[PDB]
Amino acid sequence: MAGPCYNPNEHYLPASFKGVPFDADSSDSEHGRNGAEAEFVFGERTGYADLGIKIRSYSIRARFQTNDHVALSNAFIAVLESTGPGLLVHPTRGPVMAACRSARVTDSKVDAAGVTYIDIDFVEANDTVTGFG
Amino acid sequence: CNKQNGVKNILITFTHCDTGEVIGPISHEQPDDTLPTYKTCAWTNTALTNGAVMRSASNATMTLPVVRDPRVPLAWYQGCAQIDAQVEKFDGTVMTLTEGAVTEPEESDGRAVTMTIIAAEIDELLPPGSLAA
Amino acid sequence: CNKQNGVKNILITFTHCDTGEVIGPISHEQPDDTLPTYKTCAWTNTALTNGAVMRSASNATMTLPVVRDPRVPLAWYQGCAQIDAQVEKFDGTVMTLTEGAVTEPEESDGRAVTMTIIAAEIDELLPPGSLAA
Amino acid sequence: CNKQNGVKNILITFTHCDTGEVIGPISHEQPDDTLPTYKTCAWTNTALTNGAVMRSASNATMTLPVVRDPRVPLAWYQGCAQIDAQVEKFDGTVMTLTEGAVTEPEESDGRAVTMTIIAAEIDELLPPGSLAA
Amino acid sequence: CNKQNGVKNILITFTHCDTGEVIGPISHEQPDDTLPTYKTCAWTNTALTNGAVMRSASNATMTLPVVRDPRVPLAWYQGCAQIDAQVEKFDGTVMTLTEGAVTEPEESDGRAVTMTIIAAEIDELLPPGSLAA
Amino acid sequence: CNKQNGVKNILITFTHCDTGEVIGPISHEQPDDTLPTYKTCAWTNTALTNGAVMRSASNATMTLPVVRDPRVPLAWYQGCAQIDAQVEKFDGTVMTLTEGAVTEPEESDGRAVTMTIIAAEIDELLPPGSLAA
Repeated sequence: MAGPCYNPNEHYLPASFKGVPFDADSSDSEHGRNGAEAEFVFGERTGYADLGIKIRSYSIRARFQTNDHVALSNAFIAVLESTGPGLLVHPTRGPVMAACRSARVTDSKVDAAGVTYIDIDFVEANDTVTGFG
Repeated sequence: CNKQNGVKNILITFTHCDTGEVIGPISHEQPDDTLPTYKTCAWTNTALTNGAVMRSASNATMTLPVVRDPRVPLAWYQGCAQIDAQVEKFDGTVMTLTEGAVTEPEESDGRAVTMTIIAAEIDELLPPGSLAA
Repeated sequence: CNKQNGVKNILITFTHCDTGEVIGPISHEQPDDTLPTYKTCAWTNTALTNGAVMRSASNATMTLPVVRDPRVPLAWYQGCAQIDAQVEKFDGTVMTLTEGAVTEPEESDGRAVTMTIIAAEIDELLPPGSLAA
Repeated sequence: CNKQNGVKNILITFTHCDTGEVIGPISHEQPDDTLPTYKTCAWTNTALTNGAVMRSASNATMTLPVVRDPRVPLAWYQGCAQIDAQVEKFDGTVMTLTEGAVTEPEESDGRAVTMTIIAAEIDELLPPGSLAA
Repeated sequence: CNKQNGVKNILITFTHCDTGEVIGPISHEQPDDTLPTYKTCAWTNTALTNGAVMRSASNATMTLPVVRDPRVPLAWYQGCAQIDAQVEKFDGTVMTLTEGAVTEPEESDGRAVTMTIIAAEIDELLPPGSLAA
Repeated sequence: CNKQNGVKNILITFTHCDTGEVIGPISHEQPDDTLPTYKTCAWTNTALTNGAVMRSASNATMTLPVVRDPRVPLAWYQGCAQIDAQVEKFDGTVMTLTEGAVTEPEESDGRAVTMTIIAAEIDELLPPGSLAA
């Protein structure tokens, strides 16, 4: 950001998942579009064909510093493992629906005692009817 | 006398972490001619291209060189106890700190101890007649 | 007396980011015998082989060591406020900076502050009789 | 004389690690005007963001410059033997260490040796009238 | 006097890169007791094993500390302009440089500037009686 | 005189590797006021957490600054010959080294040479009345 009048608390939304607040530390995303590039034989021309949108994906990193971090961290994992997708408040992409796909919890007792990091890997999940069309 | 630059009072309160003992504010005296230093703005700017910047968390820190009190164990002055400090300069300024922690302590000969303290925020009391609110 | 290398007037105008307050162009005095240093070309050349060069974005930088005003909080002088500075040398040169920001503040004892500022461009007013337009 | 900062007695008791012989507590003297240095807090803090910290194991160390006794091989003062040291300052403080080990020795000319010692715990004896238990 | 190590004349001819205006050859003076330095061999050697060497491109450089002319903007003395310099030593040697470029400028207080210049080739004029062609 | 810290005799015995020549134990003199430094403990310690230590191989080192003898080629004093040295201090300590090798020689003007030697072990002869066996 330009100028010294920026205020990060005013531009980044507070993260959350299924209604439980948590402290976010990073925010990424992935978008795209599925193509059908094709190159003929002995030819000097190529082609293309747009064939749908690509499924998004979000990754976040969380940090727990407060006193007695294990209880909060160990209690938040019980939410990521709950069945079904739920609302996710991405810090920059706004509220979206996603389902957790993996999570690695990092910790130590001598190298770094008193802070727990946990990486996450979300995937967009839109509800669909059950009668296949 | 207001133009004199120096330190007038130094009060420190110790709170042992393994026993909960509290020792009332004890006056202290500095070991040499150096003065304490301060950093109150808890946000750091990094230089981007074309006059823009970037904000990062950082902390508020204080460097407090004081003479060890011969009635308090040397361990307390290092990272084995909480610290609450107050420093009053000749002009009238007062800088208070609470719930501070000592970081990366270095060896001391037994009399002169230099403490690096970090806290969430440091409150400043300017002399009468300030401008900012 | 036009051959004297020195600073004559220093004017600063703070602008608190979190409250929109503005403080008039207060005057300041310098703490020691050092002088401010300037860089007004916003492009950097790197040395290639055989006399070539490479251009990089870079910024316009300033270095302003000034005595703190006892009526302004120390935080403002660090990266918690916008700055608008002007320095007038004895010979006549006047150099103005607007919308600057402080970067990587260091600890200060309460009187001496050495601000590092960056802005899009710096305007120089040469004495009468310049050659370049 | 209680305000004099200095060392009164230095006692060392070697224990050869390849023969098991023990040499009684011998007295030593200083090589120069420097003094020993101490660090008694086992755990070490580091600075996280927003006032938090991280704790790591670390150890309790010692720095003991002493003149080599002319009746003990120079190897013993290096990492080729165990050490048990005691230092009594003029004010009355006593610092005891047992089962210490020498780390990363450096070359010595045969008279002055600067030993670095690490131990699980260092016990301190304050003068009469201490406050903390 | 033919054994006095010093500089007699310094001539510079700027060429603004954004407007094409050219300022005739102006004379300059030194800021202090230092002298310029030169390197005229384009290729650079490195040490292989057993007396061999590797040859690399490199360039021909120059270091010219000179006092800023009060009738020229400070920007021109940095990456924001071209330079054509000539230095005449007391003994008679003349070093000429054309189409030079300034690299990695550093902040200057407004009087003393230490320009670093690189060019494809620097031509040297030895006093009468030279041996080499 | 037994409390004087100094060197009395230095004897060296070269052995040209390329031709098997042997030169008797010539005496030498030192170039300046510095003294040799020694390290006679083969194994080296490292600091683990909570008072433990790691033990590594290392070697036994020597440092012998001596004036070059004008009847011996300068190459021999560098890493082109074996060395067998003995140093006798004033007090009486005698330290011997055999089958040493020079490592990483540096350039010498022709008179002062500072050899760095390494050997399997160094034998020390303490004055009469030692304690350890």
